[PDB]
Amino acid sequence: FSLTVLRARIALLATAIGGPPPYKLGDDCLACLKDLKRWFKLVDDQQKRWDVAMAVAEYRILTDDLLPILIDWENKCSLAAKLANKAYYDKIALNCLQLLVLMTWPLIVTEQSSSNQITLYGELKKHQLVYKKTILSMESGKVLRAAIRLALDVIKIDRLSRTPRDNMVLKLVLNFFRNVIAIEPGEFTINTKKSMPKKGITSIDTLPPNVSMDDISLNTVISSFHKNKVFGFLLTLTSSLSDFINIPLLEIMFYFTKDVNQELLFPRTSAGFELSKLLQKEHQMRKNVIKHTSARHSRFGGLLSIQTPDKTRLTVSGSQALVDEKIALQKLDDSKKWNKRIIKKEGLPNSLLNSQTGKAIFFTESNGKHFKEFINNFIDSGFNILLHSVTNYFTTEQDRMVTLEQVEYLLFFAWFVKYQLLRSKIDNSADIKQVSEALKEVTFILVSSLLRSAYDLKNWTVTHAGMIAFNELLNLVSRTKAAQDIEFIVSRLFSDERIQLLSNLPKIGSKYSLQFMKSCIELTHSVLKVLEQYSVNFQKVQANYMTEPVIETYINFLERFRELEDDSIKKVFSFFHRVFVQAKEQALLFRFDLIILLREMLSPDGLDRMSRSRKYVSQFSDYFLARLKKRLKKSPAWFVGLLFPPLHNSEVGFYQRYGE
Amino acid sequence: RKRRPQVKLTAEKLLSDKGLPYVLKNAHKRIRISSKKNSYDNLSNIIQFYQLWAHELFPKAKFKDFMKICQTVGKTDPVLREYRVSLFRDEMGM
Amino acid sequence: IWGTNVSIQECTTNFRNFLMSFKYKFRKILDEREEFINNTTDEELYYIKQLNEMR
DNA sequence: CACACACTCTCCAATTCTCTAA
DNA sequence: TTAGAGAATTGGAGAGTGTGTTTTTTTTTTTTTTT
Repeated sequence: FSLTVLRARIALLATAIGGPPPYKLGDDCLACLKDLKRWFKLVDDQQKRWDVAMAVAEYRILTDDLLPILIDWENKCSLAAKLANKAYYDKIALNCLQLLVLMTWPLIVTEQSSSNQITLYGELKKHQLVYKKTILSMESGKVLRAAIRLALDVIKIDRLSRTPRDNMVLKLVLNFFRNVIAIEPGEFTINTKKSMPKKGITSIDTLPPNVSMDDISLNTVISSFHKNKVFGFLLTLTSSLSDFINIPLLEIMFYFTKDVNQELLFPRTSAGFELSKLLQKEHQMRKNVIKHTSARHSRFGGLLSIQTPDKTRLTVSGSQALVDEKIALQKLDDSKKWNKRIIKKEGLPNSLLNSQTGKAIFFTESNGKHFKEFINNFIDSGFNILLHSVTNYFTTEQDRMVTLEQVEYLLFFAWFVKYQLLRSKIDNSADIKQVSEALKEVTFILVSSLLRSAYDLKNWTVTHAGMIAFNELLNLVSRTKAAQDIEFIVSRLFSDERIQLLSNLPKIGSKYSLQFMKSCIELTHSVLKVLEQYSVNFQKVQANYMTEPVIETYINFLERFRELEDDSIKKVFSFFHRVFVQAKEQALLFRFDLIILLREMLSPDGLDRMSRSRKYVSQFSDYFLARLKKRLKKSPAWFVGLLFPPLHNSEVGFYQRYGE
Repeated sequence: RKRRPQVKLTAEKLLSDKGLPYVLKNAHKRIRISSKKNSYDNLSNIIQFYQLWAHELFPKAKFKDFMKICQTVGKTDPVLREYRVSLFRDEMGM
Repeated sequence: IWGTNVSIQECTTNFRNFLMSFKYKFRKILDEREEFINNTTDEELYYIKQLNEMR
């Protein structure tokens, strides 16, 4: 009975505000706006119900009433700003935007959260997408042009002349930008209280019919940003950095770039050439597929017996097996219906924290061109200044930072410092000094301390937020060394204290997500190349790398060849290639896991024949087989020792791993 | 009352007649090697021996599961390491 | 082949050596055909010509 | 009717896990 | 850090409740509109 009364009040407020067909402000509009604000605030935190927002979304208040308020105020604001009760006509938009940011606030569910919040999270996440869907498509999304008025009114006055109260207005308006663009589809929380049936989840599309994946992607957000001029707003806000406009702004312009790769920026009928190439690749893989299918129908009945050792007469069907004995053996292998158990595992805005390499958001060519220059202009305007502004705050309240701050800060830092270096690599028009300002000693030691502290608390996500920056630390050290003593103080503290941390993560993180494993291989590849120009010892750092779990975690990445790219396979294979003659530690490489992956590599079903990956790999595997034959021919026990793991006995450790 | 338990890789089963003696005997007279041929054929021929040994020794489990279980047993059970040490000591005499 | 005690390898080799080096003259003499004087239509590699036609 | 199918109700030993082991 | 003694959980066979069939429209009258 309480819920339907709440619905009655929401409907009563809906018909009290007014409507169209020009929208009309009803009597006591401010009073009803304040009443709605008070009710929503009371039910949000004081009572923790999350039901008033639901009723508002139901009456389509945000679309039918709230948006037209700002749209109707926009023309009056333009007329007043071009002509040359303004306070009453200005304060009306304040409450509307305060309501908008409150409803657009992301919803977080944890164990401490009550059942109502988790129950309504799945029913309100779709409405969250609805809000951003209707906002972006509302006549070029001009509501953001009205939003920036709620900031330029306060920022216009002198910064030293700021207001102890009006200062919260800037935070409230700024939160709206980061809230609207952080809206992403949620997860279908399957009810796992009982065993699931012989069929899985039917539909994973968490989108209401009014919401389409076309109209909610970050491409739409970036197009709306460009068409609403707010690029100038974001540039001018950063141009006047010289506190409260730093923490929100850290993620206001980061959300749409939290997971967008920089490779799509440069291509390296224009879109149709890649279309033709992809058609060629899929034609090749389909051609490889049909090599197994019989020339005739399945019911042709091709039966055979393999005269296997012991004169066995095992019967396996299939005319395909009559072509090759290997096909018959594979049909023998996959005939078994028994399988083992494979164990498996975002609380913060989804991104690298949960995005596979192929999740490249489609961009319009014009939109891509605009976004290419927008971020470059931001870097040329205020990048290092913004970093130095938050350097002081980062040095304090180390234990007072919620896990959201690390994931929203470290990813931003690493992504932009990586983008600057790749942009400088592709084109020389950008100086390295534009990113060289991040080599400050205090910033480096603080970020390293955060990375090491995240290890002991089992905060794997926060630690993965740190490796992505640690890779670019070594990359930038190399870039500023080759293109050149400031780099020494940043790249000499990893002598004894930091070697354990970098040499332990690969041995333990192999039982987690793919990206966690991908971080460590890049770390090792970068660290093996930064020190090559000075060699504290080349033969000593590599000694701690040649360990069996390290080889296991490197070879576990190779099993995903159906999705590994040229560089992903290149780094993994080059790690073993660079130690073939420089280290000569191939004895630990003698597990069957690498041999079966080599068989998969050279097989046409794996790597592409026309590409430039399988040729050098095939030649190196040809040499690998020669090494295997030479080492196996000299030890009969090594024929079966190749399968079993190595031993801890003293004499055999040098007898087998080194051959006396 | 209770189902027949599934057969697992017991230590005794690892020393079957069609096991270690068979592979040790046929290593030097089963697989031919030639670098002129494509490496894929050589690798497939090499893995053929282990696959047939696993199937005729344990037709229940597949290839990858069998090798993973064997690796875990070798890393865990020290009797396999003791046997490997004994064979290494025997081979050291020559 | 199961249930036959016949090796696939020997059958493949038999059909392979039957494909080329075979001439229609063998068929012409198999049926005791009197008009086996023809050379181009009999002594030529019939199956090789067929394979070339397919190519 | 009853034999065969599909599936909810129900249940111990092999498979995983982290406290105490070497 | 290693080979080995302790907790803790849940999938694969089986007890069991309720199903699902076989199961049919021929041939023969009677009417009605065209032929």
